[PDB]
Amino acid sequence: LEKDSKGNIIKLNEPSTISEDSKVSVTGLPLNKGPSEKIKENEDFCSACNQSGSFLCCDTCPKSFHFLCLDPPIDPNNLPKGDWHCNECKFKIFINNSMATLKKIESNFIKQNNNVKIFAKLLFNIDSHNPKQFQLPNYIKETFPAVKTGSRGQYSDENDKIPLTDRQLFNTSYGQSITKLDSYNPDTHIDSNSGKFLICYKCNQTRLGSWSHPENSRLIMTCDYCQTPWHLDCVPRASFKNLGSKWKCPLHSPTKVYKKIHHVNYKVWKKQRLINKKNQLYYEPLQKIGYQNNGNIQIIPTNQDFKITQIDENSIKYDFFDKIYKSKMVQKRKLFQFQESLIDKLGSQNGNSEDNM
Amino acid sequence: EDFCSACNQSGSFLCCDTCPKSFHFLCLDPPIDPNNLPKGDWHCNECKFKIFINNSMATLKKIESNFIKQNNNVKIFAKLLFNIDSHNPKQFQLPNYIKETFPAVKTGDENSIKYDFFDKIYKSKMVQKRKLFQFQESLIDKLVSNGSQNGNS
Amino acid sequence: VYEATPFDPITVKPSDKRRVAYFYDADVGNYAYGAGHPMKPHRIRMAHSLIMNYGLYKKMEIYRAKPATKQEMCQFHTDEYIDFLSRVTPDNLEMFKRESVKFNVGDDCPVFDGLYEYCSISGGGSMEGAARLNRGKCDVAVNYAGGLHHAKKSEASGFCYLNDIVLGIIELLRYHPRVLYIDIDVHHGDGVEEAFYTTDRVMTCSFHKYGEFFPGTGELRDIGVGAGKNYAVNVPLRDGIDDATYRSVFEPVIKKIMEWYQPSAVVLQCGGDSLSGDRLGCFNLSMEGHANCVNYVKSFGIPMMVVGGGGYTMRNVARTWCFETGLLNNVVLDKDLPYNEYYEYYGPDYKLSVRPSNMFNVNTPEYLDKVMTNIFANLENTKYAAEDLGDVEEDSAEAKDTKGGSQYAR
Amino acid sequence: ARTKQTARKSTGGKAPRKQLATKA
Amino acid sequence: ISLNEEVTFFEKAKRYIGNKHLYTEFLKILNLYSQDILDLDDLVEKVDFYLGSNKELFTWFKNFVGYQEKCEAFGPSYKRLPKSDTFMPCSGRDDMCWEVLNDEWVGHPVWASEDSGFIAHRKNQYEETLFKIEEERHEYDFYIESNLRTIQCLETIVNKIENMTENEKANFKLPPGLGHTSMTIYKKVIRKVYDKERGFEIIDALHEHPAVTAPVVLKRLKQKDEEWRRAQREWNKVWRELEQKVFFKSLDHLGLTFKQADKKLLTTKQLISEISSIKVDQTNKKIHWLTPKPKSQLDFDFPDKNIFYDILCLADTFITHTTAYSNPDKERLKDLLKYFISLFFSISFEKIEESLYSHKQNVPYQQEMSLLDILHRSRYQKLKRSNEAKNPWLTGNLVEEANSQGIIQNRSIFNLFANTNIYIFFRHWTTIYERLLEIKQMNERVTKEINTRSTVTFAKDLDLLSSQLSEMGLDFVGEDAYKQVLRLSRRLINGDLEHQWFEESLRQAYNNKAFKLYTIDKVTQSLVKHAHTLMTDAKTAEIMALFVKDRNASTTSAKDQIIYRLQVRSHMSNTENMFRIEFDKRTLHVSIQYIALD
Amino acid sequence: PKISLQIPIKLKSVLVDDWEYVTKDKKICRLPADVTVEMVLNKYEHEVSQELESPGSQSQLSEYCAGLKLYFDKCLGNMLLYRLERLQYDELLKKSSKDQKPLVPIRIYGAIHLLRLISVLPELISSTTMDLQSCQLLIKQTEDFLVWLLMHVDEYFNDKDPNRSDDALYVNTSSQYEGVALGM
Amino acid sequence: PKISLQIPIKLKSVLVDDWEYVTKDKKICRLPADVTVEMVLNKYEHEVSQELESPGSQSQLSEYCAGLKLYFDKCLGNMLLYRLERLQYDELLKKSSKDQKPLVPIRIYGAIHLLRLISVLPELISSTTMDLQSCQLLIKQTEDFLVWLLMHVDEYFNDKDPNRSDDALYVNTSSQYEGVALG
Ligand SMILES: [Ca+2]
Ligand SMILES: [Zn+2]
Repeated sequence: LEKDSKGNIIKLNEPSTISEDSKVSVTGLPLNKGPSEKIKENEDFCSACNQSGSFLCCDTCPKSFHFLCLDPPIDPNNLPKGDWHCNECKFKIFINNSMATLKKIESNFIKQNNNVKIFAKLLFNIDSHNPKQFQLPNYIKETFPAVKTGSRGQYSDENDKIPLTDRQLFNTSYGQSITKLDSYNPDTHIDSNSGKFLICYKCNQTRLGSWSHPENSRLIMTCDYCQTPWHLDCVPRASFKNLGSKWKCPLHSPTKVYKKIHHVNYKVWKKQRLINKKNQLYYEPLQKIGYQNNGNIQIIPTNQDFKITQIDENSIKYDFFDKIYKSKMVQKRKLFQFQESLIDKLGSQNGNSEDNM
Repeated sequence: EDFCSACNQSGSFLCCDTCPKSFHFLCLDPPIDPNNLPKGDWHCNECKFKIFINNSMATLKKIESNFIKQNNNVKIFAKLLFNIDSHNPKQFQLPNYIKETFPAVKTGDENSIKYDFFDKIYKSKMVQKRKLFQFQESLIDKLVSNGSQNGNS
Repeated sequence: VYEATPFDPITVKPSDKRRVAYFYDADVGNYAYGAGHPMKPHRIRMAHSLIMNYGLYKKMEIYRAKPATKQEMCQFHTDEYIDFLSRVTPDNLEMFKRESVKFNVGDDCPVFDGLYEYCSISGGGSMEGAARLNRGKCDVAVNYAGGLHHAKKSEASGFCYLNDIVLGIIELLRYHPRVLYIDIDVHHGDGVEEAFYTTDRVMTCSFHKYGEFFPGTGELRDIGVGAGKNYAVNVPLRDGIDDATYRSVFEPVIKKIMEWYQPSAVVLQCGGDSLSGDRLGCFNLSMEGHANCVNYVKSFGIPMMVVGGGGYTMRNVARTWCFETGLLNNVVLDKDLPYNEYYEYYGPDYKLSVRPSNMFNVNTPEYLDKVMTNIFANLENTKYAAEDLGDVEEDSAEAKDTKGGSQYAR
Repeated sequence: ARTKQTARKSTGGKAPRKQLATKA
Repeated sequence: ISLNEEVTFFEKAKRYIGNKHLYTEFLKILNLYSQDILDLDDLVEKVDFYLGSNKELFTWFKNFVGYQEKCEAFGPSYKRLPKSDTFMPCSGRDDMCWEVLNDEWVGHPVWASEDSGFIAHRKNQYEETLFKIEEERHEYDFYIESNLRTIQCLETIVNKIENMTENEKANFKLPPGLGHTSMTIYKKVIRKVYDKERGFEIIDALHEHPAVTAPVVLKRLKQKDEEWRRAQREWNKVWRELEQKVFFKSLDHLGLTFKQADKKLLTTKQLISEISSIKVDQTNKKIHWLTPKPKSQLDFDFPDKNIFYDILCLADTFITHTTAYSNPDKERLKDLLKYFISLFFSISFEKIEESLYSHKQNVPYQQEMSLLDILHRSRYQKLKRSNEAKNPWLTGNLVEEANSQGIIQNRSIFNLFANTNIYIFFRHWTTIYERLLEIKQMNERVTKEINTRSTVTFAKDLDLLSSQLSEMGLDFVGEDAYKQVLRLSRRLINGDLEHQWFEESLRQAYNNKAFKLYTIDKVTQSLVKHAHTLMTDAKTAEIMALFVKDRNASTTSAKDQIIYRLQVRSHMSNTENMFRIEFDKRTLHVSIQYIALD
Repeated sequence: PKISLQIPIKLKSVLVDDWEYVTKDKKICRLPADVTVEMVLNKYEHEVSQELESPGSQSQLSEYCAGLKLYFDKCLGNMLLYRLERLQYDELLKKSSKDQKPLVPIRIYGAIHLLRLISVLPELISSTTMDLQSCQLLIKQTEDFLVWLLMHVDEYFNDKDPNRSDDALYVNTSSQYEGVALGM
Repeated sequence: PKISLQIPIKLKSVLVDDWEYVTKDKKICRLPADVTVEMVLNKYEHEVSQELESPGSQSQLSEYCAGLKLYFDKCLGNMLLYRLERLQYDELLKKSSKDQKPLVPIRIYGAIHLLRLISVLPELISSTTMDLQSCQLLIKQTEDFLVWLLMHVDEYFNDKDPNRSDDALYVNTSSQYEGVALG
C-alpha cells in the first residue's frame, strides 16, 4: 500500500483470514473430526398491484408504488430529484394552501368545460386517485361460476389444478414421493372408495404386478374430469402431470376447434362459457332434425343469446346420418360428372365401353 | 255485446258467465243446438282453458312442455296443437294478404324408434340408388342411338 | 420398433482412425460459480488432468482456442445482451436491476467474477472446433470447456450464459449444407432447438426427461415449424433409464436420422447430467452405457465435434469425459486410474468406472415403442435435399501444457 | 426519494429455474 | 343386410363405451362434425379413442364416413412473437445467419411449466452427503489452484526484475493481466488474501510499481499457499473416510427403503390382491376383448433344487434360535417343513435330512412319520414316544385333470386345494425362492468378479482403500459368493452380525444388485409363523389332512378330484375363497389358480 | 317479425274465387268429397319420399305430413269453416253420433279445405312461441308442398270435366237451408 | 348508493376472455389497433345521429361521445391497464417524447380498452358526488351504447389465434418483455 514509491512497500495489511468458508476456516484444520472418521413505515406491497417488487415510496403517506405502476411510469435509472409524492398526496397538497375549498376549485372546473358537463365530475375526480391495476368488477366475474381470482389476481379457471400444499412437494419420506409415483406404488391400481381395481380404457386391463416382479406393473393415472383410468403407456404420456393443470383425458369433447376452410386460412370455434345458473336458459327446439346448435348442447336422456340447446340422442343419429348421406351423394356426383366430363370434351367415341362388360 | 265473435254478426246467444263475450249457437265447436243447452255456465273455450290450468303460468309451461314431449311423433306441430284448444272458434276469414294482392273485392317404443330409423334409411337407399342409376343410364344414353352397356345389369 | 437387447461391451472400430484435436484453455478451471452452485468449471480441469496421465496427448493434438471476441458472440445473441455481460460484475449488480430481471442473470445463473472471460473461453473453443473441421485439419474436435446448450438469444438459462453450440454450428454451416445436433444431456436442449427450429439445415435430436423437468419443453409433438418441420426430433424418456435400454433407443433413432437426413457434420453434446449419481439429473446411465453413445456416432465416419456441456458431479463427469476421449482416439482405456493431482476425488476403489445405481427403471417397452414409432413416422419426411471468420488461429498449446497433467510425484 | 428494493431478481420466481433460489 | 348394422351402430357403440358420461361425450363429438365445426379427419381421430379396440366396428365406422388414409402441427411448447419484437439488433449476423436462425418462435420455462414450477428429483440422505463433501472439496481446490496460477505468473515476473538494473527497475510497469492470458484470475486471488478493499490499491501498486510490489506479493501468496495445502491434507482424511462410510448407500436407492416396503407389500392382503388382479384382467377382456376364461392365473417355476435345502436350513436355524415357540412344539415346526417340501416337490425326505445334517456339521431311529401324523398333535406323541352324492362334473376348468377316460392311471400332475392360510404359507415359500435363486444365477459371474478385482498400486502404497470389511471378514474374497451369502444370513438370524454390517457387505459384493436379501431374517420368520398356523387352526390342518391322501394317490379319477374339492370346501366357511395350487412333476412347474366358486 | 309465406298466384285465385261462391252462390261440397284430404296428403308423403335422399329429409317429410293430418282434425271445427259451412258441419256430428263412430275430418273433407288451412297458417305461427329456426322449416315444407300442388292443381282444385255438377267441388243448396245458416 | 349496469352477456364474456389472455396466457393487445376508441365512437355517434330525430337528444348523444373520449384519455393511465401491459404503455410514452408528439390514448388503444372503462363506470360513479338524474343519464346512455356494440361485436372482437393470424387483436409477449413488466 503506502510506500515511498522509490522505497520498499509497507505491507498492505495483516490478512484477517477468518473466512467462515464452507469448511470452517480455510486455514483451519477439521474440528474434532467426530463423525467422518472410522477410528476416532412504508408498506411492503405496491398500492396498485398489491404484490412485491422494487418500490418507489411516497414521502407523505405510507403508500409504496412499483416503478411501472405510477402514472406516468418512472425509469429506475432516472428519477425525479428530491422528494416525491403520490398523485393523491399531490392533490391534497395541491388543493390545500390554495383556493382551499375544493368546491370552488371544482366549481371552476365544471364551469370551465360545459360541453363535457355530463362527465365533468368524473374527469375532476380522476385527478385525485392513485394509479391502480385494472380488476374486473365483481358483477362480471360472478356471472361465470367457473372463473375465480387467483392469489396474484390471475384468471384461474376450472381447468387449473388446485395447488399442491408446499409440504406435500418437499416433505416426504425417501421411499414414497408424492409428486412422482415412480417407486412402485401398487395402491395406485385400486379405487379408494369402492375397492375395485382401476381398469385402463385403451387395453381394458389393470397391470398391477407382483411384488416379486415390479417391472410387470404399468403406471396408471386417472382423468381429472372423466375419472377414467388410463395407463401412462396407452395415452402416450411421459409423466403424471400433477403440477401444471388438470389433465384432460382423451375421450373428452373439444372446447376449442381450429377448422381450416381449405378455400383467412382458418375459422375458430370456442364453446360458450358456462353462465351463472339463474341467467342460463336451456331450450328444447321444436325442430328435431337439422337445428344449428353451434356446438353448445345438453344431452336430454330421451340479452341472453347464450342458450344451451337441448338435443335428443335420436336427433344426433339423424343429423350425423343426414350429413354423411349428403356428402356421399355429392362425392359420387363429382366423380361421375368428371368421367362424363371427359366424354363431353369428346366424331367416333372410341371409348370401348361396348367391349367393357 | 250484440254481435257474435264467431258469426261476426248479431246472433242469438249462449253466454259464458265469466267472459262478457257471447257467441251464436251455430258456430259451436261442438255443435250446441239451442233446444239442448248446458247448465247455466256455458264456459267458452278460452274461459275453459283458464279454469282448467287454474290461471297458473308454471303449470301452463309444464302442461305445454309435457304436451311437446308427449307428441314426439309430430313435434313440429306441437305448439300449434297446444294453442288450438284454448282459442274460441272463429269463422273462416280470407286473410288480408291473399286478398290484398287481388285488385278487386266483392264481399266485405324401443323397437319403434329403430323401425322409424330403419325405414327412413331404407327409403333413402333406393332414392340414392335410382339417382345414381339414372346418371348411369344418362352415360349409356350419352352414347347416341344405343346404350353403351347395351343392357341392364 | 423398440427391440430390447442386452448391452454389449464397447468395441473399438479399426476402420476409423480419426485425428482428434483437443481444445483446453488452462484458465477455464479457475472460474467458480458460487458458494453452493452445481455448475463447477473445475470438472474440465480434472477431466483434462486424467487425460494427460493416460498419455492420450501422444495421439491427440492439444490446442488453445483464441477467446471469442465481443462481436463474434453477437452473431447469435443480441447486442444488448452481450453488452450487459461485459460490464456485469458482482460489485456492479446494484447499477443493473432492470437488466438483471430482463436478462435472467445473477440469481440462479450467478454473476461470478470473470463472467465474461469464462464465456469468452467457451465460444472460441467450440467455434474454432468447427473451423478446424471445415479446413480439413481434424476429423474430430473436442471442446469440453464449452457445450452450454441452455442459453437463449437474450437470456441466460440453466447455468448457461453464452450458447456456444449455436456459435459452433453456424461456423460449420458455412461449409457443410446440413448439420446434425445430438443431445444426450438429461435436460432438453432448448437453447439449440429454439435457435434452429425454423431452418432445415440443422436437425436437433435431443434425449431428455419429460414430465415437468427443467426446462419442461421438448415434448414428442414438438417437431419444428415452417421449413424445419420434422427437422426437430425430441425423444421424451422417463425416469431411471439405464445402460441396456438407452442403447436400444439411441442407436435405432440415430441410425434412422443419418439414413434419411444425411448430415455432413455432427455436433454431439456429451452431457454429464445423464450419468447416475448427479445432483440434478435422474437417469441410471453408467459410463459404458453413456460412452457407447459417442462410439456409435463416431462409427459412421462423418466429421463431428464433441462439446462438454453440463456435468454436475465432478467425480463422475471427469471420468466419463476421459473415457470418451479414449474411444475417439481408438483406444479403450484401462480401468485403473493413473496418479493425478486430483486423485483423492475418485473414491473409493479409485478405478475409472461410474457405477449404475439401484433405482427402478420405469421406461416400459410398450411406451418406448410408441415414442419411437411416432419419430420414425415423422423422419420419413426428412429425406435429404475486429472480425475473424473461420477463426482458425489455434496456438499449438501442448509445449506449454505437457508439464501440467503428467505427474511423476513418487 | 427512498426506494426499498426487490429481494429476488428473476421473473420466474425460480419455480421454473433449476437450482432455484425459491425451489430448492 | 348392410342396413342392419347402421340402424344398430349407435347401439353397438353404446354398449362398448359403457358408462353414460363417456357416451355423452361421444355424442357431443358426433354433433360437432354434423354442425360442420369439426373436420372429418378430426372426427375419426377422436372416435379412435372410443372405438379403437373393436377393430371390426371401428373399421366399419371408417368405411361408413368415407375416411381415406394415405403447418398446424405447431407443438405445445413454442409460441409466436409479433413481427416488431424481432427487430432488436445483432451486430455480427451475416446474411446467412438471418435465414438459418430462429427469431419469431420462442419458448420459455415459465410458459412450459404453466407457471406452477417444476419438481426436482429427490436425493438420499447419504447422496446429499457426497454433495456436501464435493463442495468442500471444490472450495479448497478452487482457492489453492487459482493461487498457483498466480504464483507462476509472478514467478516469471520476479526473476525478470533481478535481471534488470536498479534504474531500470524504476520503470517496469506491468500492463493489465501482467502479460498473462487471463485478466481476471489474478484479481480474485489477491483480493481474497489482502483484505478485500485494501486489496485494490495492491493491484494498482502492482501495475504502477511492480519492482517493489511483486516480490512482496509473491512472498505472501506462497505463504498462503503453504497454509492452504496443510489444511487440505488434514481435510483429506475427513473427506475420504466419510465418503467410505456413505458411498455405497448413495447408489442404493431401493435398498434403503426396502426394509419398510417389504412389511408393507408382503402381507396376506396384497398377495391376494395381486393374484385376483390377474383373474379380473382375463375376465374383463372377456367382457371387451373376449378372452377365454383360463386356468392358473399365477405361474411359478422351480429350476434349481438345492435352494430348497438352502431355505430349509435357514428356517431350521431360526426355529431353534427363536424364543417364542415352545421347545416341544418346535420339533413339529422343523418336521412340518421337511415333510411338506418332501411331499409337494417330490424331493425324497432322506436327501433333505443329509442336507440339514451337513449344515449342522458346519455349525436314533426313523419310523415313517407321515405329514398326516404331524398335523394332529394327538397322533404326534405316539411317534414322539417311539424311538357327497349325485354331483356331476360341470365346471371342468377347475379340476385341470380330465386326461383319461374313467380313472387316470399315472399322472405327474398334482393339484393342492388350499385355504387362504395355506396359499399365503406357499407364497412365503416362493418369495424366498425367487429372492435366493436370482442370487445363485449371478453366483458364477459375481464369484469371478469379486476375486479378480485388484487394488490400484497408487492407492495401495498410500493408505487409501477401505480396510473395515477385510478386518471383519465380510468381503467375499475367499469363497464363492452364494454359499457365503448363506453363512452370512445364518449369522443374521443367530444375531451375531449387526444388520447394517450384513447389508453393507452385500453392497460391495454385488454392486447393490442383491438388495432383496436385506429381510432374509424376517421373511424366514414370517414363513415359520405361517407354517405354525398349519399345525394349529385345526380347520386348516384338516385341509392338508385331505391333501396328503390325495397327493399320495397315484390313480385319481376325474370325479375323484371333484370329491377331493368338495370335501375341502366343506371345511372352509362359505365366505372364504379357496385357492388351487397345481404341480407338474416333470417340469417342476407350479401354477396357482384363484377360485371363488359357489 | 311477421311470418312471410308465399301462396302460388294461381292458388291465390283458387281460394279467393272459392270464397266468392260460398258467400254468394251458397254452394256446399258433397261430403265425403271426391278427393279426400287423406289420399291427397298421404300421396304427397309417397312421391316426395322417392325424391329425398337423406335420412333426415325423409323424416321431416313424414313428420310435417303426418302432423298436417293431425292438425287439420282439431283445426276443422274451430276455424276453417264458413257460416254456411258450419250449419253443414253440425249435421255431421249428429251423423257421426247416430253411427256412434268418431267423426274424422281428414278422411271426409276435400283438399280445398286443406288449402284453406295453409292460408291461415302463417297467422297461426305468429301466436305460437316457436323460435325462428323451427318456424323456417314449418314454412319450408309448406312452400315446397304448394309447389307440388301446381302440378295437380288442375286435377282437383281446378274443375276437371266441369260439365257434371259432381265434378264441381261445391254444389248449390236450398234457400231455406241458408235461412237456418243465418241462424235468425 | 349502488349503481347497476346491464352489460350484455356476449360483451361480458369478451372481457373475461380479455382477463384470461392478459393474466394467464400473458399476451397483450397490439396497441396501435385498427378500430380505436376514437373511430368506434365516431361511427356510433354518426350511426345514431341520423337515427334519432329530436335535436334535444342529439346534444345528449354528442356530449356522451365527446365526454367519453376526454375521460378515456385521463382514465387509461390510472386504472385501465393490467400490470403486464404497463411496460407497453410506457414504451408508447417513451416513443411519444422522442417523436415529439404527445400521446393521445383514444388514437392508439382499441375497443376492448373502451369496454374496460365501461365495466368500472358504476364503481367510478358511486365514488363521486353526482346528481341522481345524471346517474341514470349516463347508465341509460351507456346501456344504449352497449346494445349498439352488441350489434357490431363480430367485427370488433374477433377470436384469432396470435400464433396464426398475426392480425389478431392480441400478440404474445417475449420472455424479456414479460420479465421487466412482472419483475
Ligand atoms: Ca431444425
Ligand atoms: Zn443438463
